[PDB]
Amino acid sequence: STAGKVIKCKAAVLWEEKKPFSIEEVEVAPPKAHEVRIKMVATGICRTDDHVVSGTLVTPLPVIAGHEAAGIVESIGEGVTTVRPGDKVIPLFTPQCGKCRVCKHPEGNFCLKNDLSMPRGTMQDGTSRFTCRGKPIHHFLGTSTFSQYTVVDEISVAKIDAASPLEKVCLIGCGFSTGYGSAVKVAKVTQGSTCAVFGLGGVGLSVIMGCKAAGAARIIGVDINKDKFAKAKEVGATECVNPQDYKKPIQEVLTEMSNGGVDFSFEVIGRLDTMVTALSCCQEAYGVSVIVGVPPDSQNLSMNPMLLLSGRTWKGAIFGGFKSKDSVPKLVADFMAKKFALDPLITHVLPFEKINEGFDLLRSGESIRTILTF
Amino acid sequence: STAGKVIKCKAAVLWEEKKPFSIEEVEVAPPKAHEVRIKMVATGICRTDDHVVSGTLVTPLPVIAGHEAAGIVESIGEGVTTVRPGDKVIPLFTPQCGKCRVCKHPEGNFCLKNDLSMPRGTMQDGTSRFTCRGKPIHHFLGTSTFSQYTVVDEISVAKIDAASPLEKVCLIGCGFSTGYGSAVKVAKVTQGSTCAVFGLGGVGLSVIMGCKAAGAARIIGVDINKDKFAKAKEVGATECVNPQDYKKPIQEVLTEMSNGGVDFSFEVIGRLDTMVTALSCCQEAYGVSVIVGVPPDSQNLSMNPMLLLSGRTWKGAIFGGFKSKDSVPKLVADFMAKKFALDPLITHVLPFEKINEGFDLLRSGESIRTILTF
Ligand SMILES: NC(=O)c1ccc[n+]([C@@H]2O[C@H](COP(=O)([O-])OP(=O)([O-])OC[C@H]3O[C@@H](n4cnc5c(N)[nH+]cnc54)[C@H](O)[C@@H]3O)[C@@H](O)[C@H]2O)c1
Ligand SMILES: NC(=O)c1ccc[n+]([C@@H]2O[C@H](COP(=O)([O-])OP(=O)([O-])OC[C@H]3O[C@@H](n4cnc5c(N)[nH+]cnc54)[C@H](O)[C@@H]3O)[C@@H](O)[C@H]2O)c1
Ligand SMILES: [Zn+2]
Ligand SMILES: [Zn+2]
Ligand SMILES: [Zn+2]
Ligand SMILES: [Zn+2]
Repeated sequence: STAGKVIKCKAAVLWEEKKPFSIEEVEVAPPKAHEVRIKMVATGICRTDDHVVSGTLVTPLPVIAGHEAAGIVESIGEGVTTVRPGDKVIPLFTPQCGKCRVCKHPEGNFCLKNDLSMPRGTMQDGTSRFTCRGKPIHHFLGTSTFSQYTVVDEISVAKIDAASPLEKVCLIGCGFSTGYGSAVKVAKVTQGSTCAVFGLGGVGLSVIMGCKAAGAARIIGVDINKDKFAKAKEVGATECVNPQDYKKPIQEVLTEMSNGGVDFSFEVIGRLDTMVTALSCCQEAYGVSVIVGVPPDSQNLSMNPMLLLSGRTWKGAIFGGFKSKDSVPKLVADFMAKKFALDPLITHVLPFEKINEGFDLLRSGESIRTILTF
Repeated sequence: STAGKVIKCKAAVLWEEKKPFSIEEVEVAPPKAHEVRIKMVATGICRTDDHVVSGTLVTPLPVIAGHEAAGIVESIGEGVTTVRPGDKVIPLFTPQCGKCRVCKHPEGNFCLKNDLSMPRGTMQDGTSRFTCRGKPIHHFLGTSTFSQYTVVDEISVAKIDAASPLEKVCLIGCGFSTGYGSAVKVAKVTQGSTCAVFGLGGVGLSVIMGCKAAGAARIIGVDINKDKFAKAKEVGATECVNPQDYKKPIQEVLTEMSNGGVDFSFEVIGRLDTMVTALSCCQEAYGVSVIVGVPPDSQNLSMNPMLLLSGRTWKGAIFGGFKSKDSVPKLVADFMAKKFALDPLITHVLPFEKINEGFDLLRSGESIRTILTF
């Protein structure tokens, strides 16, 4: 009975940077051609959502953020062929249009239809499906999952297993897949290798999971918050180091510990300095460093290109290098077959109405992932 | 006989930066254990040798430079097993000790015994075999080929085909192998791809050769000296562009030409700005950029890490990624079997006594490789 009609529902609207979200009524338009309207079931709080609040990641405001989620299709627009009403789905913050040069490339995943490189905060057609207080509200990464209902382009949604536990598999929509893929797909961690992981939040823990799945012999976790170390060891870290404990720069410490540099390093924080440190700590001739963290808007790092000339490889990726629509359903199926665990990432559960408390938990350092239930 | 005796011979000594080489008599000590004394036959002038002169590459002075060469073994020290008097050899400016973690790694070539990272200007034992006017003279990269005779460590020499033309295959000691391997081994250029090569000197031409051998469909040469374009097209460039001809930055031009960025780019100059440009012009999701040029001493570049986060790979390499002692004899065998050409790189052939004139031809833009013959 809601098909083709505007839905009034609650969402978490961000009117201004550095302010709490406002939980209030919004109007959600019905889906246009090749659009899908989704009743959200669960959404995670990723640090990237906090970057919108802090102005680390610039996107137009006011906005409905959220990009790590799962829900159930309420209705489909004309021409949709890949999902149906009642299907469980994960919104894809990295689309997979299937048609652009990146989607056609065997190793590309950062589809040209993304809204991350130069955010406009719209649907693919350049418009918004959201109104609040009579004012248009921006989308975020084509997903806008901090709402009881959202509308996404068909290229930004994947159908998943009907028996999936949505309160767990929402993490496949960002943090798990990103970290795990950064290890297994992007870095291609090898059996017996030594890895260093900078940042032990939900994404860095997922990197550790992937490095352990790939057979690394040593996985060194690096965080300035020693409270993060116990869970990092639970999921595979062999040792953890806090840069604040040492007189020398941590790249020197890690080089010493690894008898000349690590095989694979990962920056999973979002700081320019730790991007350079993570590069430096990998072995100069054959090391690989992967940037995963989101940098502060418009800022440049400084580095000595001799770090690369000796043989290092430096790369980054979005969403763990996974082609999103192909990969998300497979990841869910693998989760259902117990090929990896998600519970270690989930430290807190809250109702959606307590979103601000969920952000407080992230900012205090206490949580990994809080899962919000609608 | 000269074996076991000091040899007095002619060499080109660099007494201070930014001055001509001094062509004069030096004394060359006999080889100690695990050392090899070589009568030089031909040596190329590589831009890296000019970097010593210009202070772009810091190494202890006074020095006998030269690292791209070929000669004939005059004598061997105790314990040498890999070459014998009379053998044709190429000195290896990147050693292959066979024992270090890099040598044992399948993809590493920048052996830890190298003298490039932290140049000492000596033999492996920390001493010099050269004196001039009563003063000790430094080695360069364990090779020092601007001399009628040199002494190298065994790990810094490879035996090559006895029928090799040394006046050509000396280029396998640096510029050919570096450029060719940077394409075929480090970048792993693919069939049908689009490449951009920044800098069309001897090394950049060799990159083009490798890109063509790997089956690239398009190879765009980039140089500010349009006189370099004809030879670049002869060896495989499909297009050449001069940044000075355009109102827009050349990364934008190249991105437009390639309908969204190139598959592979190469920086083969040694400038910070062109390293960043070359990275930027590769496709943001799956492009690869390789730094080959030697940067100016102690200078850092500035870049936006979103260039990497989207999916680019940035790497550099010494000597085309080739394990030097394994690879050099095979490259020479391949040359003998007509698998690649060296003549396109050779624009001038001068007696050794004309070393300064050879450097002037490089600096003026007029040469690719000058081969000096002893
Ligand atoms: N590339 C992608 O597709 C992608 C996906 C998801 C998240 N991200 C980014 O990845 C980063 C991590 O996200 P998350 O795991 O949700 O965040 P998080 O939970 O905030 O974890 C970051 C961790 O970094 C630690 N940290 C902060 N500063 C330092 C320091 N100087 N040295 C060492 N550790 C430090 C911090 O204590 C925390 O445990 C953020 O920048 C996200 O925006 C990127
Ligand atoms: N990585 C290695 O193992 C390795 C080996 C050999 C050479 N090198 C370095 O590679 C670089 C090239 O050596 P080479 O081919 O002998 O030098 P080269 O013959 O001087 O060629 C350099 C080319 O760059 C061109 N150039 C200069 N400035 C610009 C600019 N702003 N934009 C575009 N083109 C420009 C110039 O006109 C010339 O044709 C040097 O920095 C060497 O030191 C590195
Ligand atoms: Zn696409
Ligand atoms: Zn995220
Ligand atoms: Zn070695
Ligand atoms: Zn050279």
